[PDB]
Amino acid sequence: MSAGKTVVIALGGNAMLQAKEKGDYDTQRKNVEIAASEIYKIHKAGYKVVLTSGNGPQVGAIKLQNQAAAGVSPEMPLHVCGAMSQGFIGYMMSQAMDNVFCANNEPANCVTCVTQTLVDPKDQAFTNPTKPVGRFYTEQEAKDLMAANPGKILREDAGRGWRVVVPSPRPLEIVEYGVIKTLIDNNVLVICTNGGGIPCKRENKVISGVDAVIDKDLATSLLAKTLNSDYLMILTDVLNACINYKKPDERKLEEIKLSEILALEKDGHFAAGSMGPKVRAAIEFTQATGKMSIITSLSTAVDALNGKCGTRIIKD
Amino acid sequence: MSAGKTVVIALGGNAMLQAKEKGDYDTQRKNVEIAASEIYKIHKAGYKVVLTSGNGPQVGAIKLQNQAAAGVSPEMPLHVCGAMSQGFIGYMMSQAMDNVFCANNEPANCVTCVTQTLVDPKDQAFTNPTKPVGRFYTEQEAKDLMAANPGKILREDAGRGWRVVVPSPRPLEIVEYGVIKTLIDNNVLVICTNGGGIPCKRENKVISGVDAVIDKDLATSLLAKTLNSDYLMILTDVLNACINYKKPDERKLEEIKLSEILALEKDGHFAAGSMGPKVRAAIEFTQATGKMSIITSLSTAVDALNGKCGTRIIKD
Repeated sequence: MSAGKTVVIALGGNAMLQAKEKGDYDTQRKNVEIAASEIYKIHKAGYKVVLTSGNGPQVGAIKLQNQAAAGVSPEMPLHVCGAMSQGFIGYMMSQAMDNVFCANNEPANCVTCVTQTLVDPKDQAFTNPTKPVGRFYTEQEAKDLMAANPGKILREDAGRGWRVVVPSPRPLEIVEYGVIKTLIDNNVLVICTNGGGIPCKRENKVISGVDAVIDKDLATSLLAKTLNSDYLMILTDVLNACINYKKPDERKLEEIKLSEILALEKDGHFAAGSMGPKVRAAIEFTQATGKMSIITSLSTAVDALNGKCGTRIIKD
Repeated sequence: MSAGKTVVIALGGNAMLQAKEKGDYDTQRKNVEIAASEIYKIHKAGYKVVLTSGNGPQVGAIKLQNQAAAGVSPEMPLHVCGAMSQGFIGYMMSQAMDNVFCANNEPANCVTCVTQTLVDPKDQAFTNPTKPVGRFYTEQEAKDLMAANPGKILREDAGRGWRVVVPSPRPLEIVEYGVIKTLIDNNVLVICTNGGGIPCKRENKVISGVDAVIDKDLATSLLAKTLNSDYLMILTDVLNACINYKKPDERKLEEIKLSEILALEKDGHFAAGSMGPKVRAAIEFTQATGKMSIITSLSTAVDALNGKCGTRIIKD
């Protein structure tokens, strides 16, 4: 609706996969219906919505299929695989999103937009692959897989297993920003930058895909500020940022000033952890716009917009 | 730009795969860049443009890939491969379009929208698969392939080749129509309906995918009609629509009235070849809207708009 503030919301892996679930279509779709239903409440509450997501498991699978079927069908580059994954994931989200609309007697206007993200060709990440993608292997399967493929390489995800990593450079620009803004201006629920957008580079007037996978969160933060949006939510499965998890003095984070959190991020309280970039993302945005950023669970998304829970970082 | 008439254009395979081309990314990319530079002329000429395409080779490849890797990663249903092919084609296209734009120092605003298309689960298409996707096999390979894979069907196609074949029900409803309009109203070069849109059904107010590949020409006609576009433009490599070619009495359709070409279709003149559904779709547009439809080669697209060539179907 013409009156609403804009919120840029970044769905996580759990919007598609639950802890160690299998990625058949029907599984992922059901979890996407679950998230749509929570997202709809925010739109019903009158906010304008931009929806992003990650694609770790999904892009990983596409790449796996491209390699497995290589002798029988030409194998696509990683960046092409991402494009396909946005097609997959975007379709699920918009279809689920349309279905809840219709269940609530609202006519559907929501689209997924294919999204390219510009990055730096000389990013350190292009000489040192950080980002986990696909499903988990085991050391034997993993430490082997550099047997036929020395160029491929896996890494510790602590207990759950061994995962392919790849360049994860800094998002510099959302190529489609202008069109996304135009859509929200018109009260369209936009789905975009799924998996952080197709990593690309631009030199001498030409854009072309690079093999990589960008950070969802940093990308979303990037978008939210270029959009100068009102809120940024990252939605995890942790209803909450915690200092000192597993501790007598575990302090759960709520509505925090920019001061403490930005300091805690050099008590390095989030360094090693799934929540590192999630914090930086939030800080980066609040820091840049003075607007509130939120980190909370899918379950409590509206609740956190109404100030009832979630970590919400606040301007100083 | 605000005052342009709207032309809805359907790219073919030539946009991506030539004869006897192998479907690696680099090959498709360069082809798409060819189409793009042509398409840009039209935009530059002041038209508002909606670009669509087929996905036959591409969805076919994605399907082949899902079958072949079914033991290494969950196989997706055909409609999901559809979504995936949109991700891929939309990416090549809008990245290509963005590059013509920039080479010409005009800042980009082009997007690709994931598109769903409603169809009837009770269509004859389903009982009887007839739409060719993927690559051509020799007649032997098809024999063998079919033995080895009972469910699968191949048919001779284009005179030279056997191909996997799928349901191709009528398109009834471009789900994201409202948004597509909004974007062109705001002068966005819009790419959507790639491969004819993701085949879905709606029962009890729930949209879900069906396993099929819609005719892109029929789908583009529907969208052009819903949009109340000024022109429907179908692209090919076939110069023109010719009745009896390499047959002394050859009659190559140019400008022509509805009722006239109407009754040739009644007389089975386009009974074979690719042109049957192209004319049918062109007829459907002009019958409903009275606006001109156009069947011509990529190379002569601007030429056609400028009333100087190609098969131009006209209302009586």
